[PDB]
Amino acid sequence: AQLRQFYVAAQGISWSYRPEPTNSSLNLSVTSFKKIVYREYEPYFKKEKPQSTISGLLGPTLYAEVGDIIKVHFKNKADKPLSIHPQGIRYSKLSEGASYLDHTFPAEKMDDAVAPGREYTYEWSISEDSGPTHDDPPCLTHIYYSHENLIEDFNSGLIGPLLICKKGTLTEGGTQKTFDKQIVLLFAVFDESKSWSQSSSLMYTVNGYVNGTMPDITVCAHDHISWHLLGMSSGPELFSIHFNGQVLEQNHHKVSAITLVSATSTTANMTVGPEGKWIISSLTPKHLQAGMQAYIDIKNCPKKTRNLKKITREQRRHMKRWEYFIAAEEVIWDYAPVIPANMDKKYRSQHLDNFSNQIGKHYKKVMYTQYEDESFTKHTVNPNMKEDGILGPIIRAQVRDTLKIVFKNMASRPYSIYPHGVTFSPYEDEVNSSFTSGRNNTMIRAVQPGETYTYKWNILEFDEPTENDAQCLTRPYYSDVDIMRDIASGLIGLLLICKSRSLDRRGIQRAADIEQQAVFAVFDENKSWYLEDNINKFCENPDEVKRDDPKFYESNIMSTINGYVPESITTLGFCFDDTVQWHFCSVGTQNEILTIHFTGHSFIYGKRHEDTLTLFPMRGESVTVTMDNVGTWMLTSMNSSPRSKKLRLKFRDVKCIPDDDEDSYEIFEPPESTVMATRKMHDRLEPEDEESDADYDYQNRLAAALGIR
Amino acid sequence: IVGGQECKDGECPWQALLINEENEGFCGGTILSEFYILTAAHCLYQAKRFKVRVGDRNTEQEEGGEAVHEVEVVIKHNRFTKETYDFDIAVLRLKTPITFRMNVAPACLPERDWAESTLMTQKTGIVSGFGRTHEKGRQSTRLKMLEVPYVDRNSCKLSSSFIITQNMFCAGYDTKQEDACQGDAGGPHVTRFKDTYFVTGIVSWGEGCARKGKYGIYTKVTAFLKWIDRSMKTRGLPKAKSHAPEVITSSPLK
Amino acid sequence: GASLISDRWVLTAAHCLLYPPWDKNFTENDLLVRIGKHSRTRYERNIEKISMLEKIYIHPRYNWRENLDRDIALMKLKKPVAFSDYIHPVCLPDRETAASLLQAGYKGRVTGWGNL
Repeated sequence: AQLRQFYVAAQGISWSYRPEPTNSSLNLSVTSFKKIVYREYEPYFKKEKPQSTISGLLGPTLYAEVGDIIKVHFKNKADKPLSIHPQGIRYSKLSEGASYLDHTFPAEKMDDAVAPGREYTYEWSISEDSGPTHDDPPCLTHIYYSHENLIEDFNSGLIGPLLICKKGTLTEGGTQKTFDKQIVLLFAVFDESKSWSQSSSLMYTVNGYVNGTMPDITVCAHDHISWHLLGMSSGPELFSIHFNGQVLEQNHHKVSAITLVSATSTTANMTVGPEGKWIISSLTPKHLQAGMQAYIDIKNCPKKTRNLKKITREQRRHMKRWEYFIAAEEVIWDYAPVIPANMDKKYRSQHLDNFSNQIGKHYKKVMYTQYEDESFTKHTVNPNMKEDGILGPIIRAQVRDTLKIVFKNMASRPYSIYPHGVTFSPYEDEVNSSFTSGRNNTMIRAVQPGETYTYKWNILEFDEPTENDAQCLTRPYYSDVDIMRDIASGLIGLLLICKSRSLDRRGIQRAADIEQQAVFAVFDENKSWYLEDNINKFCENPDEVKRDDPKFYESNIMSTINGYVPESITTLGFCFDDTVQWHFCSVGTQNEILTIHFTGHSFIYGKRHEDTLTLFPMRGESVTVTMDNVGTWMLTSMNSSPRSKKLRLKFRDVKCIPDDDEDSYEIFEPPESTVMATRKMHDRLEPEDEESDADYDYQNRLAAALGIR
Repeated sequence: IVGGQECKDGECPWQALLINEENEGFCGGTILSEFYILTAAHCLYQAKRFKVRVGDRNTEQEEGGEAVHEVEVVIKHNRFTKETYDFDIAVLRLKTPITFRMNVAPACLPERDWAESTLMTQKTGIVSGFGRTHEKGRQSTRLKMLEVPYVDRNSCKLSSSFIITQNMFCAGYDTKQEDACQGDAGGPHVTRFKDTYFVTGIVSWGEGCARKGKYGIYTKVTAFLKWIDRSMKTRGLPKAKSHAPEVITSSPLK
Repeated sequence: GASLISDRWVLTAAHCLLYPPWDKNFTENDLLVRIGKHSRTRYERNIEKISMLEKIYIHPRYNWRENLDRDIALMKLKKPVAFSDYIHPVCLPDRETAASLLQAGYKGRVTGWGNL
């Protein structure tokens, strides 16, 4: 029943696409266009609000609670009668802000006839059914706009955020009680070419900021912050945003990425950690010709101290001398597998060797592997683990996992390593950070070919996810020196940020099994850094150059899986009692969502049983799937032609009768057979079999939780 | 709601009470034929002696000449975990044969084929037992047999801290009321399939029995066919007609 | 019940020896003590030996008339007994080992039959 009255007035402001407070670059300004944006005013519309620096072209951020009234007052000052169309429920057609053929009374258009210079108060409210009061965040944002012309009521700056939070733990302004900050985000594409002033200026301006000139979000530590995931684009455009280092908690779930469309009503909150300079990686492959970068400036203001314990609470440590050895070698790896099965003649007899006199056999494709000792020449085996190929192998993290990535480059370009959303030490980098301070807190990831560097950091209990989600979260890692070119060169893998199921030094995955992933990255040779090892240097036909032709272009545009461009060597034929965790990923040069249809097969996610799923780039999607089926079918997609006609899968799933291990070949055992000695599922130990952990000979301290109490 | 109703004095034979020579019981058994009684292995191992009496609906009282089924010796099991619980099935080697009476009704032998058709259809079940798995403060003098539903396998490994294999699964209500350690240990969780009766569960204690309203632990004898077959044909024909039929066998149940 | 810290000074409770309202005060003869026993009807000699007390001591802050504030007695044993399987001594902790062990709570072994 609270009165949340606001005074918004739209006007045309010649706002530059770059924050230039100094009049030195105004004579040669590369941006000088008008923008009709929303601007808040005082009662009776006297003086203009100063507005935050983050809200360049964004209007006033409206805030409200449940069961309250919102007598918002608007005064248009542009040129055409605009309106305000929120996302409430109590507002009627007389005050809805939508001008269309309603087939009702003509007097219902009084909310849209707001002439430029006429005041009009909208009598709106909200019902009680707009409050979650559960596992959702205490706020439910909304987007209000003008229903006149969406092509103009957005590119000019006619966008504003509306907040309908929960009455109780919220203050006056949109900030919670236990949280001391309110971070509002906005990522838009102001297409100036399609608006009111038809001027050729197709530029990707995030809130009117180009080349990463967006004002940096800054907040000191020892406090709590709250986010607001908002930002509508011109239409079907998305934004692959990510919060490096600092992990948020969207929908009370510890996540670090969010990529939807049309500004989805979602807010989040988290708790800051140590001081530093983190990154807001706005890595949008389809939106990079203009510029969109941001970072995090975490200082240190000593105000309150939490009970955050560093190590686990007197039961879990597992201090082991296990450092992951990674050497950026240039072993001979090609798009086609070693001796292909389905005969990939398009790459075997054209680019794999000296056939057709194109590239050759000796390549420089660098792959991130994992050795077993300090040799930097052979891993667990001489080749690879087959099940991953050029993709990264199996890496698991736990408390004191000693993630000491002994990286020693030896190719022709300085590389590094960076796991997705991991907090490190002020001494070692392992993250594309610009934090260059003193020698004590310096961090440089530049590892020249020949020099070795170890990124030492102790992953502990403050680096684990929640409890309701899956065990090990999928976080694909990639090089931090380069952004888009190293991914095409085969420098990408996957990391398992698991929960608190640390049993021994390796962490026994309780109620789990093996892992089956699925990657589909479409890249090009021109995107990779080793473009010189194709047609110019590593070449044997200087008279005929395979360029400027569609034949050589599509020969590089390929979708790979486990380092195998045609088809993989393994099948998805599981059996019963397979509590595995399926992972999916599909990075590349795209930005929207990617889907895949499953015929005759389904999965389990969200306490239900869906058929198909939809993954997201940047981050990694994980789901615990139990593969129980008898027969064989296809897993094709429904798109155009280069991604729907050859993206099938041939496998046979059979379980006769339990896990099918009495007359076939599979790495499982029901057992259900003659057991006269020792077989599978025979956990008979002399001291004690199992229970929860192995802190002592019997574990005498009784406090096994799943995080900070 | 169907609560803890007692067993009927008609169609409730599967209750071979395993007691001692004195006035002190321990667990129970399962009636199927005249040469083998399915029960838990901890009934005898790490316990006391063994005294069986079939058709005994009451321990303190007696319904006449009906409870008689003495046992000579007994052995153990190969897959029986002494610390935890896994394939906890033991056979009681009786000494005197007993015919088929009213309170002693036989049952057909199970098979591996009734493993994919009995767990997906009959999502319930009954737990026959005098009440010796949770012998704390609910020792009822009457033979009680409540009804418990079946839950998905993905909710049985977390019911207890011990990781449960395929042999044992859920067989109780949700986390609401007391639905575990029901009846005597080795109690038959027979599920009326279709025109026949096949036992498919043995109640045993894991870490004891306390505040276990989550789920229950009950075995699956459909996979136990290779053990009941190796201990019935390799022993040979009954020499002295159920002596031992036949207790003279190795400890890992042959 | 009682306890034992070594082989001379024996400590026990104070609510079972001194009770003015009950009008029964023992001297240094009617206070026996038995160490090592697993039953009550049985009686051997090769595994245990009956002890005997002769010294008694009261407690300074014996304000049991409020809410029983520190009611622990302490006697003295003069029989030079030994230590075997049925007789096991026990030391005592100090302060240089539990300066911050507040988040614990290790229980003991309080044996006994149906006497309380």
